[PDB]
Amino acid sequence: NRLKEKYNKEIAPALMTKFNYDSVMQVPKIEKIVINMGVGDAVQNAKAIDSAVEELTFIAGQKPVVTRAKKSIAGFRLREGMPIGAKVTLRGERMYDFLDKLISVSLPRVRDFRGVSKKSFDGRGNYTLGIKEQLIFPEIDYDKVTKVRGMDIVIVTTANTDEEARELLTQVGMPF
Amino acid sequence: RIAGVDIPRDKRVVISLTYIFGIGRTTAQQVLKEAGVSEDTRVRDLTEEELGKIRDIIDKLKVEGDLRREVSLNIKRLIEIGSYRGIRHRRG
Amino acid sequence: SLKKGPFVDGHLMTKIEKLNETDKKQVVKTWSRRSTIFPQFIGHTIAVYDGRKHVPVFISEDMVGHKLGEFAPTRTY
Amino acid sequence: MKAGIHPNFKKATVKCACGNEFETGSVKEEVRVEICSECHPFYTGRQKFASADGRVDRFNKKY
RNA sequence: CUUAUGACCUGGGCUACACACGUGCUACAAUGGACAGAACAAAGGGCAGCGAAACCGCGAGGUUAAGCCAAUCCCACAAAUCUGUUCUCAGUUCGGAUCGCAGUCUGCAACUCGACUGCGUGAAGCUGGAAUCGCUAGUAAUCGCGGAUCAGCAUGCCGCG
Repeated sequence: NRLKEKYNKEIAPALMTKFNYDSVMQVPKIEKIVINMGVGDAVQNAKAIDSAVEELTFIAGQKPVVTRAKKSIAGFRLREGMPIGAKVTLRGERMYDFLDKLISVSLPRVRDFRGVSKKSFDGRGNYTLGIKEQLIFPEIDYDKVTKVRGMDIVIVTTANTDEEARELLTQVGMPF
Repeated sequence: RIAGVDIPRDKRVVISLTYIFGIGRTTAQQVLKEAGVSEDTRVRDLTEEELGKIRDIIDKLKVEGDLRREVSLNIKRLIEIGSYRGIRHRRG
Repeated sequence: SLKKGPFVDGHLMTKIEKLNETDKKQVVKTWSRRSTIFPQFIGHTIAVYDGRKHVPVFISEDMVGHKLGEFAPTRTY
Repeated sequence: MKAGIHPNFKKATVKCACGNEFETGSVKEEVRVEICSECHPFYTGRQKFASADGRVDRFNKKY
């Protein structure tokens, strides 16, 4: 645990009293966290698809999916059905553990981390983190790390507005 | 790592510390003298005591994290203030 | 100059003192590109003779660490 | 959770050089770290070193 | 030509480069790189000039100042080299150019405009096309030393070992 109790006992009641909601479960909730790779180099490196798949299994036990091109493109030498990137959907204790690991290690481990972007909101109440380093937190085995292709994290919340999502994230510990 | 950047494991500490920007020959040797490691040791073969010693020494001293920003600030200042020197900088 | 003190022309310093004793005013023309910029130069839109014309330049705070020639180019292209 | 397709999740005690201990379900039984949340200066509020070195220039008129 | 093709002064240019070519210096490394110890020099200069020694500073150098109009004293403890420690075949503990900052010599002032020092990095570059250059003995190659021009400026010049 270490996050579920903290949430239910500090974020939900405080945020509910702050926003004057008419019900208990009207408080916005973090539904899921989607991690996308999107490596497009597979055209030139067929084995690159294997990369970020063995790394994602260690980042989170949930094995990623080998997403395939839904449309072909000549500018990128693409054909429909060819593998591109990777997808992972964390729902349950997995997303809580991922948030804990992130907040505890990844952000403080970054060398020049200061005032994470505030405009990363999608305008509806969802947050996205743009990672450009492949070795952010310890489960990536710096020694075995060869490529530095970062990651793309998508935080999804039931928030109907961006202000309440910002408040929820700040109270959770997102160092804006 | 000590300064957030990996260092060669099969090299001496003196030169392993030089791979950190801002920490060159003199700075690395001074840090090693302050830590009392004799400057002839492998970095893959060390203990928590002398590791944390160098860690805190670096945290107290300047680091690439600060130098990268200070140099950029100075460059942008001398470029914005006119400074035919800064004009040459912008020209490259 | 390392410890002998900063560098400035006597006539230019006297002009700047006369102009600052009451209020900063019209450009202070001078041919002394050698002069180094001081905090007193702030606010005074000094002019520098680049060889054929005077270029008025507004000296801000951060200009103290440079010379007038750094803001008065000479070569043409 | 599929059978065998995923590695075994294990509760581990994330450690820090400063002594802070954090617990998260991870593949590794233990995770050694150097800079935790509180260890990183940004989480320490106004960091002392940064708040001290962040002053603007004064033209160096000391001499 | 001449109240200007002459003369005075501030500043600029003589030092700009998508360029090409002569001459020279430095590099691409294991006959090597960095650190500890040790020896030998030959010629030339010194009066607003040369400046022992001491102190300060990693440093370039600064302060007090002996001595010398010189076979006296100084410039001025030559380096290559040798005996050790250390690294290991890599765009590297190679090279230090370009580079940001902080300083030193001088001079009213090194900003167009010197050199040198420390800090942190470090590319071009891993031997280089036709073709071409010098060298028959203390010659080739190569390591240092001193003077001219000089307030302060040499990879060039003159010579020496």
